[PDB]
Amino acid sequence: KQVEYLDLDLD
Amino acid sequence: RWFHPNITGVEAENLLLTRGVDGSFLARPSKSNPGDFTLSVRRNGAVTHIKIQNTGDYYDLYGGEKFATLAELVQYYMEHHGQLKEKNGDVIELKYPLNC
Repeated sequence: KQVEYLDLDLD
Repeated sequence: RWFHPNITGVEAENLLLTRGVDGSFLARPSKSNPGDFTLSVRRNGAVTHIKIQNTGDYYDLYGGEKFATLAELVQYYMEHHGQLKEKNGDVIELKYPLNC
């Protein structure tokens, strides 16, 4: 039910 | 417009998969962080979800450029398709706002 979240590379 | 105040993460996936194309995206309230917002983006036929940090002093994606408003954050990433990368790395493009 709970959805997918990404690991971001932003800095 | 691109902001959907009344939908869940699952509902956001259903919308994008049925009414969107690859590159379609929307913003919605966050479940894990009540009071916050989250970007739901479609790419490669699947829906991905990006957390939006609201510190009270700015908006960002827990990293990267800082913004005064949610709308400007969205505007920026629509104009800079190469700026939002996962650490895979793969780019996540906010192309087409899915209107409410």
